[PDB]
Amino acid sequence: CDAFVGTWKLVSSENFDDYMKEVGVGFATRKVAGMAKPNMIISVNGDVITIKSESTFKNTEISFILGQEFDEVTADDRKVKSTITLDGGVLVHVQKWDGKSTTIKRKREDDKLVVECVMKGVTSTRVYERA
Repeated sequence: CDAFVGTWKLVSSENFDDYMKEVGVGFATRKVAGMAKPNMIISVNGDVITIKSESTFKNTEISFILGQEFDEVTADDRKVKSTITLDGGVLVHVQKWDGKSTTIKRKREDDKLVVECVMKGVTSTRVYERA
């Protein structure tokens, strides 16, 4: 994951409120979470990948091994079971909770890190650049 490593800052978002609604995030959380302009900090140490999000809303940190399920408490306070794989150069993060599922894909595109969040038919695109 060398081309993902580093510190990234959110520079644009599209359809994130709609994604959050599809996920089931409530009003107040959507409004405060939607304002945030997080940094995402990605590091690797052996087989362990760490993705931290720092924002004025809700700091988060996950550490994981590719293909190995883990517990995650998301920023909106879902308790999910997550599995992250690297498929064709794209980090693919599946979250399962309450019989539901959402997939977050992270990919490098030019000098950007593009984050696509999909819940059913709804996609949000979040673009990060190096901090």
